[PDB]
Amino acid sequence: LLLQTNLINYVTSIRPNIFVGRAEGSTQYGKWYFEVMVDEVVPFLTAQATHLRVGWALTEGYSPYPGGGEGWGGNGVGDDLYSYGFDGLHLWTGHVARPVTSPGQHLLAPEDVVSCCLDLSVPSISFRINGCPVQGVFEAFNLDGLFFPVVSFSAGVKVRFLLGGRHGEFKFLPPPGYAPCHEAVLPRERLRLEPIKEYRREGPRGPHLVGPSRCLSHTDFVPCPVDPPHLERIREKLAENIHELWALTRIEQGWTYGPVRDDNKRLHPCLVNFHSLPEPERNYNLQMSGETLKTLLALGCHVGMADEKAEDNLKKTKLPKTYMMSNGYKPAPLDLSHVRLTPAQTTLVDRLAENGHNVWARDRVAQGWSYSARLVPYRLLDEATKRSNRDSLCQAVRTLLGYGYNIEPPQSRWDRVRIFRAEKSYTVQSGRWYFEFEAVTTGEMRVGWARPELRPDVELGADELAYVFNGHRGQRWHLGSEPFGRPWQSGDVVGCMIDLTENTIIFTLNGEVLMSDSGSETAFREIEIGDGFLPVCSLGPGQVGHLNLGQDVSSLRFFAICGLQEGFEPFAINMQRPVTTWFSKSLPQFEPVPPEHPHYEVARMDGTVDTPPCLRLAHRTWGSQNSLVEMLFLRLSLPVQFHQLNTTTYYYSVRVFAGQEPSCVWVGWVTPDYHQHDMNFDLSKVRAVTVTMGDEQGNVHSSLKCSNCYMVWGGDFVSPGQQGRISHTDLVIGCLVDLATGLMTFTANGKESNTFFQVEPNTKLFPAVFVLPTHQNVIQFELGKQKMPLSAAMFLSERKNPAPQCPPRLEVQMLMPVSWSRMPNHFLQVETRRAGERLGWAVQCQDPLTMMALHIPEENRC
Amino acid sequence: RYSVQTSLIVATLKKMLPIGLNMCAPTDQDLIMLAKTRYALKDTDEEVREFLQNNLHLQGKVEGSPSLRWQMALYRGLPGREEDADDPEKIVRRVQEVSAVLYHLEQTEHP
Amino acid sequence: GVEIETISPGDGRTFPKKGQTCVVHYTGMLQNGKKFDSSRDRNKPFKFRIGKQEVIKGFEEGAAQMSLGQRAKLTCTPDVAYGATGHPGVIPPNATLIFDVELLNLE
Repeated sequence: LLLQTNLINYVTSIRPNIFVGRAEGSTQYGKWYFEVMVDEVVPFLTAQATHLRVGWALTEGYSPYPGGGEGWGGNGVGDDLYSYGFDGLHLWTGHVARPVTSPGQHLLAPEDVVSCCLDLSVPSISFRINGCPVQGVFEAFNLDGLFFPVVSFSAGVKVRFLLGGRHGEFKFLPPPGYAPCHEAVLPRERLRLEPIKEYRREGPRGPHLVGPSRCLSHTDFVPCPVDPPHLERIREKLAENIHELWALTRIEQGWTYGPVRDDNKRLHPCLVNFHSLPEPERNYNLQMSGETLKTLLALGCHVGMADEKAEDNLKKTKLPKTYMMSNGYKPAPLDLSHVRLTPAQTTLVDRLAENGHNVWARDRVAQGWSYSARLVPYRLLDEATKRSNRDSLCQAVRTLLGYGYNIEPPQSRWDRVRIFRAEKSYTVQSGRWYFEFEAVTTGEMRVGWARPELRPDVELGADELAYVFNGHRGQRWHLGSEPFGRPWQSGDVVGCMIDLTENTIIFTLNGEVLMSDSGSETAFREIEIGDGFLPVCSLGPGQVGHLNLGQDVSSLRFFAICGLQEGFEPFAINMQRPVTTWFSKSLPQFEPVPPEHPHYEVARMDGTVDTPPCLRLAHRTWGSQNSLVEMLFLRLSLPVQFHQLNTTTYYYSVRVFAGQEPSCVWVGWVTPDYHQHDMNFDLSKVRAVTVTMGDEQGNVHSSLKCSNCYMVWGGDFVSPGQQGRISHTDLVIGCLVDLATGLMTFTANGKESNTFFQVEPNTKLFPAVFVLPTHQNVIQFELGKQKMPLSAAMFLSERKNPAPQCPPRLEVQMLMPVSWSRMPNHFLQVETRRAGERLGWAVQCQDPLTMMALHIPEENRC
Repeated sequence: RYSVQTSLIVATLKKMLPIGLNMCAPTDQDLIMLAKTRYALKDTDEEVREFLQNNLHLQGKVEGSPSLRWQMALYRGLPGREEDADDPEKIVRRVQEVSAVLYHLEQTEHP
Repeated sequence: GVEIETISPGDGRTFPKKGQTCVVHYTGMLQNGKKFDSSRDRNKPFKFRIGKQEVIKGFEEGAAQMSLGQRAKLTCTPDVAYGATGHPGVIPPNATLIFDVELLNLE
């Protein structure tokens, strides 16, 4: 009922470079074996034990954050429905420990081997221990995304992440057919351990701000194949030309015609003349010529008959006597050097090479699976094959162009900006202050002063409360986009001035004030004070920045213009503590609907003598703002009465004028779920949350005229995406009974068990539909036997007074995709200081860290 | 059109003003302000020369302000700014000239 | 009807005798709720004797069949631990009690 506090320890999660995912076709082997071994463990310290769970993760919106988590403490692995972990005793899937009955119920003892078996094709996940198969299997879990071998080690523990390498051997024998993280896994970058979603990475000078990294998304490993006698003659001539070209290059390299096949003698038997050309050779030569012609004509622009005069031009080069083969041919090509042009030709070459590799993977990976190195398109393999294919296609198009031719080629953002600002107590009303910022790369950066009351989910510049200056092309951003000055370079720092005496803002890059088009000290036209000013920094995806607020003389780098030359002072001259900064969190959390909102309006419309008062929605008929659907729920929670014959009650069964079969029951023991409202706006009605029932059960009512809606409970925590969120489950836990029979199952952890909205209607929706999901049935008094409504078992006081009352506390809360959060001023002081050695990337932490925080009883948040 | 911004001398003066901090102490800043207000209060160069050594208490302690320690630290501990003991003949005329030129610039800012 | 989940690491083959004194290092944990007590927070082990009551009878019978250094999850049934009345202001009535006792006495 009231607010309570407790200490807790931060949780951390490391992530390797191995990427595993599933797609609709050839993506990976699907059988990977990994092992994790622990050297040193620390017993119960401070308040709780050493939290450490191991398992797999996902990249579809899963992003742990230290400090603020789900439920109690930090969001460890397995707390949510997007990741899976195991501490060695009980499975953690949805912040609920799952008891198991397995031989060897022991904690993570020192010098122990821990492994888990993951199957990508068969939906089953099974763990393992040193000397026993771990009981417990998975079934029908999430597949889309990328699987990572994540760990959930806390402060004060040492673990070794031993996959493979110089000393990467497995103590226990791997199952057959499972890849032990080898066979050319990511042959472009070294294997390193990095935290997930870094934003406070340390540096030689100071902390470095890191934006949202751009990953490989999901289901992208599969390839993407694409689909006249004169033309045939030209194709045949080009095929013969490239044939003699590779023949002459192969002869010059030291390969001649062999008797049948001289592999040890370095002889290639394909070097034969066209007169005695083999029939299969001519067959695949014409096939590849036709394929190249089809790919060339697949574009919207044809080759075109411009002059066709150089087709008859024939030339020859030197023919040394050693270049002749046993066939008797004389491969003398023509010489051309006047075909250089724009690199659009090179782009076409690269695109053609990519298409050829895609179709080769389509017709090659589909069989064998033996000695092909698994295989990915021209985005992750080595650059040698890419360069070879590029030079082959560029010489091919050069040969084509040398014959008188002229060819010319024709969802949730997630990774968005991250607003960085200070606390609302460090406002400035009068006085000059000095601000600095260091850049590393050039991207989507916005640095400048702004109002303290910065609106979230608002682009920096398209508002009256931001005065940042965009880092892409050297243009300002304040209620529009106007050019300001020179663009950025790689490295250096960025200067930002402020003045309160006459309201002038000065921007400098490197010892020089940024000049404007007018040619004077251009400002933002005497910004009115209003409330105050506050330094606000921005960061785009895949960008690294260094915010140097300035705590010492050695911190400042240039300070050429003002700062110290004039009556300016650094922002942190005498702040003995590091300045607290508030970042922008990407986790979609909830907030009450603001009043006087021009788009949405909710009014407590009163009812009648027979209809209790309800809540309606008001929207503009014109589509002034149509972004996506609305995410709505109630205010308080609805617990399930544990134990008292029947441990679990409230049978989940919706009923809309008939008997439906939701088949989504037994969600758990307590399950403090809410009542979600998932719909859109079509006829300015959306939904009407109404409570009206007068019999021995309780149900909610919603009235709509013509729209689509989903009356399915959203659970304790909601983390949706977009596109309507139709048929998006998380997992089903299959409990093992140590046999092959099956006693009980665990069909729970359903955050959103929503089916299609067309189950009730057939063709159209002419009348109103009143969905009445009956989920409230505790007991009924036999003294009156009706003839209990809602707000009776949901509250804590009106338990034995069943009456249709609408308390002034149930307000719908619209889902804010962005929420403000404060990151701690002290992170882990080690953070893998060894950075991974050759013994298996050993990581250890020594300094503990304690943090105490609230816990709202209604919303499981810290 | 032509205005003050069209003139080059004022722009060059404004550009070169934040350059001479190597001999601009906070005590020197107070002396410059005193010289400027003396010039404003009906005084000439003769009065400035006569009163060039009249004021002595302007060199206040570094602990008198929460930000005065920073100015003293930057004025003392820098290789490019070393001033421990200098004669008054060279640390007063430059300060009063800077005060006079900034007073003239302020007066001519809004003619 | 009390379930005990012994954790095998922690060794120890010295069962507690009757009449002697042993220390505990437990932390309180309410069912489907929060933490209310913790001996680690006070940084002081709790000393009590065996066979002279002065504690919960359910807690005593749950901790009777235990060895040195072997923690477990002693779930105390509410009908005999605190009854229908309960502690007025700390423990709600008819609620189970869950503790993880740790033994570190040198005897």
